[PDB]
Amino acid sequence: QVKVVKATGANRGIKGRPKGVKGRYKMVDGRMKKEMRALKRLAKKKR
Amino acid sequence: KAQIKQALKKLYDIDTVKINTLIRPDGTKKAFARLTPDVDALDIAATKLGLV
Amino acid sequence: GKVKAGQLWSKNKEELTKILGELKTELSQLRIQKISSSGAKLNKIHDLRKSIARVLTVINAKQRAQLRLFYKNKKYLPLDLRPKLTRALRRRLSKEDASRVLEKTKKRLTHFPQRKYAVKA
Amino acid sequence: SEKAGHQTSAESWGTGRAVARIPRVSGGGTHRAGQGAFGNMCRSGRMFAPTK
Amino acid sequence: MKVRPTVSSSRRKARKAHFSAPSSVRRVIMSAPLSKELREKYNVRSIPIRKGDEVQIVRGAHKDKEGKVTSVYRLKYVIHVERVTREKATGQTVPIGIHPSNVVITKLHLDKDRENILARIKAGREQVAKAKGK
Amino acid sequence: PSHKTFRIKQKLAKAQKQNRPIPQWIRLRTGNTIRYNA
Amino acid sequence: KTHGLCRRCGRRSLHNQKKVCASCGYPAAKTRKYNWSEKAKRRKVTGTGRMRYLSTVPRRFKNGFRTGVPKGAR
Amino acid sequence: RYAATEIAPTKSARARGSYLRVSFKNTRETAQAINGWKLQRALTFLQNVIDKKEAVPMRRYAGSTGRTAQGKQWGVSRARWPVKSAQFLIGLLKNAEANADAKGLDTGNLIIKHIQVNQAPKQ
RNA sequence: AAACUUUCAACAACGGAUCUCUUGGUUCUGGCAUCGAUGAAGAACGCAGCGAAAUGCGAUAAGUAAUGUGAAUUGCAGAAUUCCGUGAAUCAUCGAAUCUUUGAACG
RNA sequence: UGAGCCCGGGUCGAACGGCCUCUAGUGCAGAUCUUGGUGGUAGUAGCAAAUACUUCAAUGAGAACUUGAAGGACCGAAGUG
RNA sequence: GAGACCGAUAGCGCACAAGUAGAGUGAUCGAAAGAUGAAAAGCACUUUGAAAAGAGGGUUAAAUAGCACGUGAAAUUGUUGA
Ligand SMILES: [Zn+2]
Repeated sequence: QVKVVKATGANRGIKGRPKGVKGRYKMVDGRMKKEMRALKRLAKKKR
Repeated sequence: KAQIKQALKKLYDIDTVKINTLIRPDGTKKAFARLTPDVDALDIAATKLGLV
Repeated sequence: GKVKAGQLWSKNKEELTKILGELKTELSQLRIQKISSSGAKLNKIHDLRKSIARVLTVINAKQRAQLRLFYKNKKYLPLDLRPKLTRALRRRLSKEDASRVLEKTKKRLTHFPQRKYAVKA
Repeated sequence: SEKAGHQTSAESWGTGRAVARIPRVSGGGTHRAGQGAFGNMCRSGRMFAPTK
Repeated sequence: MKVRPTVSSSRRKARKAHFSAPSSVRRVIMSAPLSKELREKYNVRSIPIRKGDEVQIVRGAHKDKEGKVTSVYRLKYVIHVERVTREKATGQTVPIGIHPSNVVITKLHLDKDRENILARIKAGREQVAKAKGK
Repeated sequence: PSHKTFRIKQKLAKAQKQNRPIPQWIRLRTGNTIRYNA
Repeated sequence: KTHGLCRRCGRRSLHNQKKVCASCGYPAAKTRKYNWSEKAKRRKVTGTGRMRYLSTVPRRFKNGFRTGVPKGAR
Repeated sequence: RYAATEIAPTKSARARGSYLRVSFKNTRETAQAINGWKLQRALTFLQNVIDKKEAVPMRRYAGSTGRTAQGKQWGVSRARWPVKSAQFLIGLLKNAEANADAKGLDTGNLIIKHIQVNQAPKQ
């Protein structure tokens, strides 16, 4: 559904839309992986 | 054109048969004043206009 | 080339217009001649330009002085000759209108004014 | 000044871009555009605990 | 110290007013002391400097050079005195600027206007000398 | 285009006047900090 | 182009369809200003211009808005 | 103020140049090829670089640079022909040769005791 | 052995930190009340001997009158000022004027 | 012990320090920190299509891409007018 | 008129021809940029070079103050020495 675009290469430091023409996009980082792991652990330890 | 014709006659005693005008790109007007055949432009320019 | 304002105040209207005509005629002939040999003639241009301004400011000032004498005892003056002040101060009530009091107030101040007194210690 | 450091229009670019989550000046024709603002760590920003 | 509230002892306000002064105020600032002979003659200590004055330089590298003032350059707060000059590279003689506080006036250019200036200063000195005395 | 008004013509006259560089004698004035036209 | 030269504020912000200036509102008698933008207010407040008349009022207040001519003047 | 201050200017001849629009890396290797050389041999070498007869050995700034047989004189394999750097170094050498002529030194015994290429502000 | 890579020193580069300065800002306090149809605030175009901008001014246009001071302005050129004078000045004060096109804008 | 303190040598040119108290916008390696500057990568990747250029002379410090003349190509009136 | 304030990345965005330059159709957004010297005395003259510039010579107390101008750190670079 959504297209995951990396913040690497020609996509580092872009304020807006990258060159991937899609209706919905999500940009991801290394620093998200720390946060997503923390959010997953908090969900696993509270469910 | 009428004001240039009167000013040349009243001040410098210069008769004109035709006056042409353009506005230069600087925003200033340039007037071409052709004289009557009786007078000479070289005589008037040397006498009054101070031009060789 | 420079006229003196002290000389111009003594002269009358016909002499002032003749001098103004002379300066304009002198400037116009020398403006067609300033196209070449721009030297001390340029100082003559600047002096003549200031001289015309001096004759114009004394022609206008004497005319305004005569009009003020004409309108000395007239109810309405031209708007140029009226004092300027501010817009608020021209719509402010006059000194005689602001100081006007009712005659019942004037009678009370006539017979019972504020007195001068002292209290011992 | 109570308005010192707050006279700018800045928004965070986002959380997915490989840049720090600090508000940045919008625009695009200036040196100031894209620069961090509204922080005690930032040049031309707002210092911590403004003096009252 | 200062007493009156209209006076200011601010350093920046004093420096702003000095370097942004009009030429009329700059004339009073560029004043020079009178010589001992002239001081006992007019009972006047100092006067604003003048184009025709004759001065002697008592401070700087051109000490004891005596000459006539030639220019009062009020823009750079300097006076030009005759023959106190330096040479450029091209062998052209250019004048050296001396502050009026470093010179002493040894002769005055006297007109009717200066004579009122000496008179008005002299009147106040003997006014207080009589006030201090009797 | 080829068709203009005089007021538009005078505005374009002023536009090139700002693009003119500064004169050399301004740089030689005492207390001058101007270097070039901007 | 959707905007032309306004005649009151001099900006190229006069709509060619609505004929209303987006910066000042020229056909309106009042000049457009809003309190949610202090930046826009300081860009057009008094002091941003030349002050032909308002710079001469304080000197005339100091001497009491006096008329006439000093005595003995030529 | 030159870098080599141990050499007195009275017995020496010097010439410098600033903000020269030549590649810094090519000029560094060209100045290293002629360091400590005689004046007339260096001028002949630099002209041969222009005419592609002798080559300048590239030692530090020689990444992915081609090989040639003219580097065998220098004991290397990567050697190039910096024509633009050779033109600038000729004019500076002719300038210092003129400075020695004016001062009265002998041009036949002049060696390049010091030569340095420094980085200029970037355009 | 040289070259290359690395370490230290010296000098020279790149760069603009530190130090010192400040006609600026920030905050507090005190005296006073003063925009405009007699055309405001703002916008434009012109004006200097040699000026683009900032500044000043408005075809009397880097300004006129009047008053005061009392001999300059200055980057250059040129006059000045007879200097024992209605009197220099990019001077100050300021009670008289001039005041282009618009803009509440008003054939 | 240590955070640090003090002196010698060079540079530089206008203000600075010890001691006891008072006061604070007071001590940094990190924050994908802010601003500014600088590297390796690296003299590396690369500097396209529109077929095509050549000879003599002139100018100039310097001429493949500046000019004149002469050869060879092209737009082909729905033009590269 | 003042300050137990800040001292050019600080203090107002603006110590400077700053709401300027620039960006956007527009509402609007909006910088960077201070310091030679006491005095320009800001290199006469000679020489090389097409020129830019360089070397002599000169100004200054100081050219280790050349309007790429006070002091001139580190990153990074060059030459020489080990
Ligand atoms: Zn408008």
